[PDB]
Amino acid sequence: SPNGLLQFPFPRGARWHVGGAHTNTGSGNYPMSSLDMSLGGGWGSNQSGTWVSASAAGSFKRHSSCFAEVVHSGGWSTTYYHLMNIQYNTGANVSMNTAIANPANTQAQALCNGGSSTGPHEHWSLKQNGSFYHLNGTYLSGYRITATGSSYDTNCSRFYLTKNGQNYCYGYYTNPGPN
Ligand SMILES: [Cl-]
Ligand SMILES: [Zn+2]
Repeated sequence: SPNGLLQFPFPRGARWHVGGAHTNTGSGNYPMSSLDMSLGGGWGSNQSGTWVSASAAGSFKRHSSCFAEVVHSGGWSTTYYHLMNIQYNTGANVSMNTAIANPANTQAQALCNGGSSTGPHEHWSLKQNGSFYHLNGTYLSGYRITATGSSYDTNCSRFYLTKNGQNYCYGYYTNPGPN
């Protein structure tokens, strides 16, 4: 995703935790399409005010009660997994920063289509032409992503976000919007 196309998939102005890039399944080192993002709280916590947000405007796909996709321009799409309280149905037009769901606050709901999770979060992925895309060299909220390690690697020489020449390791990020 080129610089300016996508914002972080959480509210503009909010400050959420961003983990290391990983493949969709969490094993291997390619394509590292995915990032886990959360605000806080474990299983059972109140996530009803924690709003997973559309990375860009596009067309909504509600795959299940825990899994959504937004189809953007240019063959790009973003996907959002481990959800509850999805706010749109398939075919809806959503905007950049539209609140689309909460992170599922129970494991059974978070894993409604399989997988594993240690706690409430969104598993966000970038796709191009319907295939998982490798995040190295892509942009998110104006940060250039470097991802050259294995899944979930947070070593700050192999996973970091770069903006205005400064590198930033994994951790909490305030969402400025797409730039
Ligand atoms: Cl709708
Ligand atoms: Zn994940």
